[PDB]
Amino acid sequence: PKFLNKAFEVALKVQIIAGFDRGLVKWLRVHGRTLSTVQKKALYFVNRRYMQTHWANYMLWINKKIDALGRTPVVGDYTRLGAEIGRRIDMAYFYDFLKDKNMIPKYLPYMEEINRMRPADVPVKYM
Amino acid sequence: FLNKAFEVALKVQIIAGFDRGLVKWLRVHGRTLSTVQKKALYFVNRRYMQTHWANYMLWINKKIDALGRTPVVGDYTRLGAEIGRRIDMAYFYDFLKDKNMIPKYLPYMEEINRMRPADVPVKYM
Amino acid sequence: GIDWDVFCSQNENIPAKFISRLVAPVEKMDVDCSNGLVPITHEHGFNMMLIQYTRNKLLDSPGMCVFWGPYSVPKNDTVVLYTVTARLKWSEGPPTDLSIQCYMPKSPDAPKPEACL
Amino acid sequence: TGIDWDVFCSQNENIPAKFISRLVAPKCLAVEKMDVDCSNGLVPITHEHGFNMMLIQYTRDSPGMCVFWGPYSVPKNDTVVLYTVTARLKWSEGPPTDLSIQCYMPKSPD
Ligand SMILES: *[C@@H]1O[C@H](CO)[C@@H](O)[C@H](O)[C@H]1NC(C)=O
Ligand SMILES: *[C@@H]1O[C@H](CO)[C@@H](O)[C@H](O)[C@H]1NC(C)=O
Ligand SMILES: [Cl-]
Repeated sequence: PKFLNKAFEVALKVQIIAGFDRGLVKWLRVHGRTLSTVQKKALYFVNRRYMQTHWANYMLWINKKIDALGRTPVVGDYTRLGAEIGRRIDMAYFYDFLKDKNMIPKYLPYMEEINRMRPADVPVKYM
Repeated sequence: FLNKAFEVALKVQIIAGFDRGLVKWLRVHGRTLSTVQKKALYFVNRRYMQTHWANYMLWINKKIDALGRTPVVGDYTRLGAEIGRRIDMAYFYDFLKDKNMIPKYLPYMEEINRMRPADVPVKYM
Repeated sequence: GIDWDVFCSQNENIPAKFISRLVAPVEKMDVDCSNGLVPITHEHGFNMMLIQYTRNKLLDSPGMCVFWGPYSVPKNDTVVLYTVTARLKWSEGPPTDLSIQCYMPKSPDAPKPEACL
Repeated sequence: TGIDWDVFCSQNENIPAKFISRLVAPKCLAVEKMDVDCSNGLVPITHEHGFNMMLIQYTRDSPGMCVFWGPYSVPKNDTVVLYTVTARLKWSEGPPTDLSIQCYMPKSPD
């Protein structure tokens, strides 16, 4: 009763969040002086929540690539595709927008909860 | 794409129905209107038929096909009378009067108004 | 091109009025409505059309165009949006895509607790 | 109960619009499905409880890109055009919520 093997999901999520986070570190080296601690934590949450929100369309794209492989997939295929998602998305549209508009979300306990979990454990919905 | 007699039956009945609706409306709200404004509304009836001829033809073709037999002119008289009765032109009369938007009466409107309903040109899509 | 406007009503039972003038020396126009693709012929000069807010029903007027919608809109939770679009194909010219939009107020009903509670 | 959302339109085709939405609801109410009707296809979204965000592109590698429908002419105004998508939220109870997401783009040239 699984939509996707758990190992494939974990590979994807780890690589996606890692890529988003690398982008956020790069952005914070420039703009991080202006932000409070809780705002920075809120942007880390924004990375994980963005993966949550868009997981289903990510799965459309992933399923296309996997199908184009023409063979049974292995975990390495999902590691690679998750890294591709993590690199290609430019989260700075959101970081810049939220900073400039003073719209960084107020940091709440559910955000802290998501931030404390390992990326591998961030829950996602396939449908 | 329609025999001329059928087209004429349609146009005669549609314009006649629109005009009767306009008569009923004018008995109530017509006192305030100039003669040329009333003429502009008669034109509005004929032009409305022109603008909507193609979608009316979708509807008419649907009915005629539903007859399940070769149609005769009387079928088009009936269906055209139905269109002429059913369209609520009073929404337009009310709006145009209330908003002071009755179109200025122009020569092309007079030209169309002078035509026999049977001769009002229509475009088949 | 065409000089047009849509005149929206204050009541869903009163249709909107689309009024257009072609001032020029339009092959066809089609309006994408919730009850289908409605063809319109743009004669020279004045042209009119009604656009209905409420659902398609059997004894509506033949050829009626029913709005798509209602849609929720941002920054006002007390109003809804109704819309159709139209495409005009000109002689040898590029097509024109029109957005025909009307806002209607919601009924201001008091909220109620979510059933699952 | 519903979602509290807004769209933040850019005045420039090079900056995608920002869709930002928050769901404050009892945990027993969920958005079972959400779909955004874009000119390049129907893009599925999961509207989680709390904060959610999405980009909408004016023009068209990466998964999930949503491009506006349009541009559309608007009446009586020759200096702007309309870009739009719609979305449907299907809830765990009650009628669906249909959103109109609209942005006006200054017209080139006026
Ligand atoms: C929606 O909000 C706008 C501005 O906030 C207001 O002008 C308009 O009247 C509102 N609509 C309704 C139906 O109240
Ligand atoms: C066209 O719309 C813009 C806003 O999108 C507005 O500033 C401008 O005044 C409008 N022009 C006219 C003629 O109404
Ligand atoms: Cl709709």
